[PDB]
Amino acid sequence: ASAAKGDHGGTGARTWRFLTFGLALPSVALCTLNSWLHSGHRERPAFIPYHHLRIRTKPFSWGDGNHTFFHNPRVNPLPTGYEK
Amino acid sequence: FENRVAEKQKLFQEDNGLPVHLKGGATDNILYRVTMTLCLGGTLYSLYCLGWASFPHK
Amino acid sequence: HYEEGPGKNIPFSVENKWRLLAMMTLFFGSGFAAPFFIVRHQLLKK
Amino acid sequence: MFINRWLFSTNHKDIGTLYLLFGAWAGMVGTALSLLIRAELGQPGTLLGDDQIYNVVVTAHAFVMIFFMVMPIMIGGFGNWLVPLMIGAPDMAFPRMNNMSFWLLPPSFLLLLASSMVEAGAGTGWTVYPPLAGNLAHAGASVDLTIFSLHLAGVSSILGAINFITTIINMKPPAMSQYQTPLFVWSVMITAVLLLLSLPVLAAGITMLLTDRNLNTTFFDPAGGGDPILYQHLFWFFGHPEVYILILPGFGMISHIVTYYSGKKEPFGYMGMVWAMMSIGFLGFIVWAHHMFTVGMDVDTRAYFTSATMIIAIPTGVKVFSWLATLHGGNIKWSPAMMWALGFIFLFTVGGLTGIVLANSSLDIVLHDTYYVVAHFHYVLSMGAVFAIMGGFVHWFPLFSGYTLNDTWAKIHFAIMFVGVNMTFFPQHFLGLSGMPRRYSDYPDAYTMWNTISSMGSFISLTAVMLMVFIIWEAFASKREVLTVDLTTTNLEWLNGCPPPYHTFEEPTYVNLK
Amino acid sequence: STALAKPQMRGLLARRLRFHIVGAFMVSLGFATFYKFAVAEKRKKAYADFYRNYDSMKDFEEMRKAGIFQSAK
Amino acid sequence: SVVKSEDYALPSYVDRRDYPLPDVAHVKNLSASQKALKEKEKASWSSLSIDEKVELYRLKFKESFAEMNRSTNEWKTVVGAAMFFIGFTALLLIWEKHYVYGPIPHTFEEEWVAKQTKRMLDMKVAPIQGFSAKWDYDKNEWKK
Amino acid sequence: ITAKPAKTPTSPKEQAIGLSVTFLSFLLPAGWVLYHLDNYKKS
Amino acid sequence: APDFHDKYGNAVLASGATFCVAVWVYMATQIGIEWNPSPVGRVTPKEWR
Amino acid sequence: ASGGGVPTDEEQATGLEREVMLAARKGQDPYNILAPKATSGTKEDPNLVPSITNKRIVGCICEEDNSTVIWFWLHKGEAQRCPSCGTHYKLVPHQLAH
Amino acid sequence: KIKNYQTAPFDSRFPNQNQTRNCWQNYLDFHRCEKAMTAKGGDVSVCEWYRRVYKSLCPISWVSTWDDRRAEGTFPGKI
Amino acid sequence: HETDEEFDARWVTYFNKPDIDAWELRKGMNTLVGYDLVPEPKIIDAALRACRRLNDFASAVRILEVVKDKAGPHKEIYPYVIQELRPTLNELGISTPEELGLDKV
Amino acid sequence: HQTHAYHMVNPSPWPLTGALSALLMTSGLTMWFHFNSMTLLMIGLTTNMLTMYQWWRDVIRESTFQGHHTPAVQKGLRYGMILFIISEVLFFTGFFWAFYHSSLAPTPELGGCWPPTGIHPLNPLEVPLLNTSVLLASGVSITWAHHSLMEGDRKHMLQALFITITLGVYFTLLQASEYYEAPFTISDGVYGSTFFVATGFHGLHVIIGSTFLIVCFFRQLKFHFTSNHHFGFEAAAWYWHFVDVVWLFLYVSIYWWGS
Amino acid sequence: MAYPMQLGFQDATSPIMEELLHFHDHTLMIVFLISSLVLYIISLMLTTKLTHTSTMDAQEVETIWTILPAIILILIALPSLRILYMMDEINNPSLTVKTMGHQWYWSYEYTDYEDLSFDSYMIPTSELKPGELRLLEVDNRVVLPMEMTIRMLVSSEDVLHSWAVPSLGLKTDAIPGRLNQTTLMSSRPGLYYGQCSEICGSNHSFMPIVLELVPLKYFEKWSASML
Ligand code: HEA
Ligand SMILES: CCCCC/C=C/C/C=C/C/C=C\C/C=C\CCCC(=O)O[C@H](COC(=O)CCCCCCCCCCCCCCCCC)COP(=O)(O)OCCN
Ligand SMILES: CCCCCC/C=C\CCCCCCCCCC(=O)O[C@H](COC(=O)CCCCCCCCCCCCCCC)COP(=O)(O)OC[C@@H](O)CO
Ligand SMILES: CCCCCCCCCCO[C@@H]1O[C@H](CO)[C@@H](O[C@H]2O[C@H](CO)[C@@H](O)[C@H](O)[C@H]2O)[C@H](O)[C@H]1O
Ligand SMILES: CCCCCCCCCCO[C@@H]1O[C@H](CO)[C@@H](O[C@H]2O[C@H](CO)[C@@H](O)[C@H](O)[C@H]2O)[C@H](O)[C@H]1O
Ligand SMILES: C[C@H](CCC(=O)O)[C@H]1CC[C@H]2[C@@H]3[C@H](O)C[C@@H]4C[C@H](O)CC[C@]4(C)[C@H]3C[C@H](O)[C@]12C
Ligand code: CUA
Ligand SMILES: [Cu+2]
Ligand SMILES: [Mg+2]
Ligand code: NA
Ligand SMILES: [Zn+2]
Repeated sequence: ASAAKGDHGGTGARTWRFLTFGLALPSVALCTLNSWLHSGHRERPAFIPYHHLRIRTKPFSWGDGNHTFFHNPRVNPLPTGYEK
Repeated sequence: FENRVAEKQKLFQEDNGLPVHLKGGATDNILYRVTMTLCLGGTLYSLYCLGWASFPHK
Repeated sequence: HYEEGPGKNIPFSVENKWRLLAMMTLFFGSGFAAPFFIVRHQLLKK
Repeated sequence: MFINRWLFSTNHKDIGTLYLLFGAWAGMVGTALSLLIRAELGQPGTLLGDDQIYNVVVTAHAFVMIFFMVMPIMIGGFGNWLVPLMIGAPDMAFPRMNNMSFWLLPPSFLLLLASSMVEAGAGTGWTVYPPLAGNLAHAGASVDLTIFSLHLAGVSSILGAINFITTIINMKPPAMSQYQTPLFVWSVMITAVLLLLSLPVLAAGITMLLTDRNLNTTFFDPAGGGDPILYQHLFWFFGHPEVYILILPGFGMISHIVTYYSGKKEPFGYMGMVWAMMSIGFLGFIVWAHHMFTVGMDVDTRAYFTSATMIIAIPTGVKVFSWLATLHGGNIKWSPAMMWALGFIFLFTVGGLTGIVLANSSLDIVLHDTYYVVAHFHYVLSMGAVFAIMGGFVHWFPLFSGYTLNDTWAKIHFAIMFVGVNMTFFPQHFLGLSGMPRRYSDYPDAYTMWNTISSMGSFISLTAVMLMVFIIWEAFASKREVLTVDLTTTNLEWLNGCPPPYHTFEEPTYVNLK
Repeated sequence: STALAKPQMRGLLARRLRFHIVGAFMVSLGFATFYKFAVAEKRKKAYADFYRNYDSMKDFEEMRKAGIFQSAK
Repeated sequence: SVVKSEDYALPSYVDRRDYPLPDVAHVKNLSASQKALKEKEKASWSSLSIDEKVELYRLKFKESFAEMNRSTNEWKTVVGAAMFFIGFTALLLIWEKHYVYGPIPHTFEEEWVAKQTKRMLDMKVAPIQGFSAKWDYDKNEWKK
Repeated sequence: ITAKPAKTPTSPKEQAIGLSVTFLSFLLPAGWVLYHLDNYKKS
Repeated sequence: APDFHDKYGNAVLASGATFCVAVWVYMATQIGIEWNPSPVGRVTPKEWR
Repeated sequence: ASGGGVPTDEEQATGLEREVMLAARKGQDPYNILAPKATSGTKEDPNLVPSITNKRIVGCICEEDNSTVIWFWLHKGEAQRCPSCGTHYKLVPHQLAH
Repeated sequence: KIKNYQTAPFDSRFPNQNQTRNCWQNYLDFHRCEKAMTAKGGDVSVCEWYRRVYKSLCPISWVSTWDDRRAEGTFPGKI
Repeated sequence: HETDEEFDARWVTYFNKPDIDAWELRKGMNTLVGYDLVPEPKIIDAALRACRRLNDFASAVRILEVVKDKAGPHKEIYPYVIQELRPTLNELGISTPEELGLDKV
Repeated sequence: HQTHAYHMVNPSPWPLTGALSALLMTSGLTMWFHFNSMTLLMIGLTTNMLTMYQWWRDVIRESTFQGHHTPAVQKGLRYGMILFIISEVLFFTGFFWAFYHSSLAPTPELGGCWPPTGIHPLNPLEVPLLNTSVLLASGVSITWAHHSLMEGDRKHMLQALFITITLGVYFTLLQASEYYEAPFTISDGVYGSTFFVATGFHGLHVIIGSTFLIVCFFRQLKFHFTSNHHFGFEAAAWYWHFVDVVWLFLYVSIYWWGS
Repeated sequence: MAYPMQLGFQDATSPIMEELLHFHDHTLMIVFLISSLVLYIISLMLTTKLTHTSTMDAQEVETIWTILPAIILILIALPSLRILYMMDEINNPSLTVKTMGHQWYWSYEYTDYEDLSFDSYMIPTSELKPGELRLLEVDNRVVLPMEMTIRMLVSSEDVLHSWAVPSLGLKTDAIPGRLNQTTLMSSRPGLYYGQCSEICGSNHSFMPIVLELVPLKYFEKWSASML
């Protein structure tokens, strides 16, 4: 592959700055727009107490032992279902 | 900012027999003592914790 | 500088053979005894 | 001055000395554990308790002998002492990081001793397989302390490996190519590469075990879609290279010892020896599932692992025959170190050949998890690694200390050990073939005779170990100072005297390119 | 008096080696005959002889009458 | 003469059969008579006495080949001492049996073994070679 | 190897002492534990 | 001059051998160790049922 | 564009690093970074071995690609010979301020 | 038609030592067939083969656990 | 490779160099005994005459010892070599190790 | 006085304090997991940080201030860093092996399918794609920083390095948000296990890499680096590329292929 | 079962075990031959005062040292792999039996026709009847038809175990969540013993396996009586 750009002559910082502001950061800005468009809360699926999920073989070493470290009440049910 | 590397070079090259970890001056000594005290004290505490945990407390 | 030469490049003294015998006895002896006392410890528990 | 020198060291010799002392102490611990094993088995019935206390002893025996005796002595001890001297380097590349590799070991050992003191210990085998090692069948802190002990030993050796590779590649005289470095230096370099690649995989596997035990992951738990067999793959991906890690520095020392006491300037077939160690190191990464022939693997997989495992015999045979060819025409000096090396060659060969028996998966179905495997590996470890260690120790003791051993005592010690280890392990072949399982605290009555003899053997080795301590004491007690050493022209490590000054090669060697 | 004859003076080690490697080989072939005959062939024959006229039902009846079975009296 | 530790970097004397001519003479310092002998050595060796020839040899070399290559009685000490310590080991095993081991299981009682042996024969344990093969089921005895 | 005579010779008697003390340092503590096994188990 | 081995070698060999054999024989035969040898040619089988 | 502000080694290197850099500019090697090139090694044309003391270890690779290196102390005074190949070496002592 | 059932025959889909998927597949197949048959008012007797095979191969505890989970609504396989 | 005759000739020439020095004498003998052979009488003869030019009686005796040693268990070799060297031994006044009692343990 | 170019290091307490910090962190984790206490762990983390700070401080003193980093010493450090990165690659390899083992042969407990029944994977085209663009962009900006430094350009080196660090922070914040928003957890069977442990160790390495870049930023501010001698920067850049490549493998394997 | 002072394998009860014995014999000869060749050559190297200490050329002899061992390995591998693929061949079983490992006992399920299952525990030493074998007898034996191809399926409901019967050449690990298959065929009636062959905790030494091999008609009646 050769991308589709095309440079080389001298070489160095100026080219990489050109790539930083002309390709890399624009790509980030575009992906940021794409992301902040498909964002903002999806409908949570019905709770089903599947035995291969919400595993508890030992209480967690924090909280009440039953909440995952970055527990999100909206989308993370407990073994007994979504919080009240 | 200004380039003060030459000043630090003079300081750390002073012929005073000090090891590099103490050559910055009195603050090195303090930070060293804090570190070693926490390590050695912590280690004694870990041994106490072992002593406690080696016997049933049911 | 540090001491150089036979008997000086070690963290233990060999200046007196009997004191050395005691230290080596404590050193190797403690290592060999430890598992027996751990077994004793485990047996005395439950 | 004491603390500066011995706790704050940046000196390869002193750090080497620390590792030798640590390894010697660990050897006493490992020896006691092995005697408890053989006391339990020395007559039919129960001596200590059921399989829990028994397998705590067995598990600790292995971890201590491997991680705290063999690796620290060969790599930390002989590696630190000899490698910089053998390449004329002023120290290791990272002399301060080197000291941390050492100091991580007493805490690692403390964590292992904690595991055995809390709850009922970790009676898991040194393999630590789930679900037995999981939080239901081994609830409580013991297994986690074992995992953490392994993490610390792993970090120590990984940083050590980085140090040795860098030192050996970067710090030779400019005229010295890698093909002008002694074979022990090669053996350490290759061992270090094996450590660098294998230990991180173990670290991943035991970390997964840690999270299964404490964070409700299910890597190895079928209830979550996990698989106990995945753990086995990750462990043995490290575990096979590990046994080559244990023996390679031994091969390196054996090459030096055999050359030296044959009065030769060089080992037979140097480039073949380098080739053999590299081939063994490489092949050592593609064979691991020979530890898993009974887990239910596909037939073609079992055919491949059978064949790949056997192939290692080729480069290994080159080394054995090259040692024999080094002896050929030698002015043989029957020193105690030479006796250790000759014992090594024969006993390593025996254990290698029983390995070949085991490589046949069909036969391994019947021999797996029996004493035949125990016999196989004690011939390569207790009569390979240990004999190479004892050989190197008696050979280089005068370099490290500046004092001589009593050669007669050292020959007596060798004789007792040789009888003891063979009486201990040879009968275990019979026990394995006739079906005695591993990790048993008691056996059906038919197995009594061989177990009795094996246990009697272990006591003979105990006597040898006690005598070894006395022999070291006698040397330091009498203080016979070294004067002259033969063959310095081809053994650079001796050329700075005995013991060498704290700082050696402050002015580097002169080697021209021609 | 008489002069001593000139003996062979060169390659004494190599000659010793040559002679004994062949002897090491000849032993191996001599032993190969032994282990094959005393162990391997003996085993083949023992199994062939055992099964040639072996009657499994008769074997079972003897065991049954001896009272060894849970499933058969 | 007297070898010093601090001479380690200097060429040294060695007696070994594969290095017959070492880097230095055994004795470098010469007395008045020994100087005269070294001068005499510059003339015909036929004029040297046997004693003078031996003295010249012993100035140059420490031990002769016959001396340096001599066999010793060391093996007796090694083998004897090894057997003593192996013997001492049996004392430890005697102690263990007396003070550590309790009784073995009742299944090793003579009568149990006799009955167990018959039951093994009744179930034809190893009937091809190993066990029952050695019993004569016709004569009701062990095969000769 | 060559070496100087011992700077501090260890006589046969002294060796007997060093050897005995060394052996006892291994044997006595382990012996004590194994002797008292029944006491530990049945308690 | 005669060394340790010249003076004591014979005695060390003789006594070591004698002691070793004597104590192993005693240990093997006199203290109730059960070796559990083969019953073949040794044990008379007895009715068990 | 334009901006400097980054010091050079010439401006800022110090200690041993600076010594090595300055010596290299003069084609000198006081810290033994380079392999010395051999002479014919005869008694008239011996390999000249610099040293800051009165003895230095020589390693002799007698023939190209020999894996075995022959090691010996070279002392101030009369040229010495490799004990394997006999090539001559002579010590040339004195000073690091060379 | 295949009567005189002895045990589950060799299945080329599952030729190796690990037979877990064989048990699983036949359990799925039986219950999928049974659902298909009860829905269209047909005969469950046509599903019998899969039933015999999974009964032969599957540990009792697996079958029991799977049955419980189907009843609970927590069976993770598609039926 | 070179014949036995050529090997011997090179070694005779080595020791026959008029101004051979002490170092070269030792180097020659210490190298020669590394080979799988007992040196021909003509080689030893040249080495002994080198000893004479170097005023070194002791080394001449030592050379005779190493000939015996290189023969190992072949007891017939040394007496043959001494036989062949007798005219040279007589000419140079070299006593054998045996004549000097140096074969005694 | 030495006449080789290698560094004889002053006797140092940091190896011992580091080793003890390891004991404290591990016994601390044990205390936390089994005896409901964070005390040992917090002490261990503290002494570990203190050890790292003073050790690397001293390396800067030894090099920038004392001149011990000759070309030969630098070359050793190059090898050291490369070998360290290799060991880290093998560490991640273990987790990728676990992931492929579980996903290529999903067990009956999962529904015999991947992703498991009841698992709703993130959309790889949303925040995970954004994260990918972010780390790739930071690889470009760090390369700009490297060239500016070699060309002697202080201001542009600082600007490019700041941009690189900002992107590292952005990734870390995006990942933290994604962790919070994820409808599955570490306890959600082998899917959750592989996802969070693999991406979690990666996230830790991003934090480590970002910290290393921040160290370089402040050293640059203090003029430590010359246009020719700046191994700390090179090492941080190599480590940063390593972190990028691991992400690319995670993205392709776990987020995309495993969705 | 093993007998006192046994040196080798238990007598073969199955054709596959017979094959393993002959293959072991083949391999062990080679093991003996190499070990002795090495011991002999070693003693040869060490028993002469003759010396040759100059540099020795290596390449010619290294050809021998690589080629000969390679040939020997092929001579082992050929029959080894033949047996491997023989064991793997399709054989059509007449019966399927499951065994589940537990701490610390085995359970058995014969569910081809009826729901037959039971637990199998070691007979405690204090309860052995005269003539019974310490640590080996069970309360409920695994009764099986002789001279018939039987499919054994092996799993666990807790930790790892391993189901082994040495005289039949059998050892299959018992892994929870996994169903491992092996085939079994006894040439003879009788009692064939094995022991748990994966470390599984406190009573690992004490959960044995006893197979009772009888004619089909006896097996059928036993099966019916066990319902
Ligand atoms: C130093 C340690 C060491 C070494 C070097 C080896 C070397 C070898 N090992 Fe071993 N092994 C262990 C330590 C070691 N092993 C341990 C600890 C275990 C079990 C771990 C556990 O379960 O806890 C184990 C387990 C193990 C198994 C698993 C058995 C089982 O668990 O069921 C197998 C089978 O493949 C095996 C085979 C081999 C082979 C083929 C070699 C070969 O590399 C040996 C090659 C050497 C020779 C063959 C001798 C020299 C060669 C010649 C003289 C030439 C002539 C020879 C021929 C033509 C064959 N080993
Ligand atoms: C941006 C990511 C950075 C992570 C930040 C969190 C701090 C932990 C430190 C990082 C180390 C990462 C690996 C450890 C594994 C577990 C953490 C995985 C990453 C993570 O943070 O996973 C979280 C769970 O964390 C949990 O359990 C909490 C677990 C915290 C305890 C630490 C675990 C013990 C560490 C063991 C490491 C040993 C390594 C040894 C290396 C030696 C090599 C030789 C996910 O949250 P959740 O609510 O389940 O799901 C989200 C639902 N909305
Ligand atoms: C939540 C976080 C907690 C976890 C703990 C980890 C925390 C993060 C630590 C971040 C790493 C910071 C490293 C800073 C190193 C600064 C010292 C330095 O960079 O030293 C440089 C040498 O490189 C050198 O040693 C390079 C050596 C250092 C490289 C090592 C960096 C990686 C370490 C990461 C630890 C791995 C953890 C693994 C997790 C499983 C100095 O040489 P130069 O730069 O050429 O200067 C000289 C010129 O000035 C002369 O003109
Ligand atoms: C040089 C400096 C280094 C040395 C540092 C030594 C400090 C030691 C003192 C700490 O002791 C505290 O005691 C608490 C109470 O006694 C404990 O809490 C624990 O104790 C209870 C039982 O678990 C619970 O109530 C708590 O939640 C639980 O965290 C816990 O061990 C610890 O915090
Ligand atoms: C596995 C390796 C170890 C195996 C070899 C051990 C060899 C034994 C060494 C001696 O050990 C001692 O034996 C004494 C008995 O001989 C014990 O005294 C015990 O018995 C005496 C006699 O009954 C009493 O007087 C004492 O009070 C009582 O402690 C004593 O405690 C114990 O130290
Ligand atoms: C003050 C300093 C001038 C360089 C010098 O000291 O000689 C300048 C040059 C580059 C600057 C940095 C870079 O431009 C990147 C950052 C840009 C942000 O807008 C402010 C902070 C930021 C981190 C700047 C802080 C400060 O103004 C810097 C560090
Ligand atoms: Cu069940 Cu071991
Ligand atoms: Cu292996
Ligand atoms: Mg197993
Ligand atoms: Na027992
Ligand atoms: Zn040379």
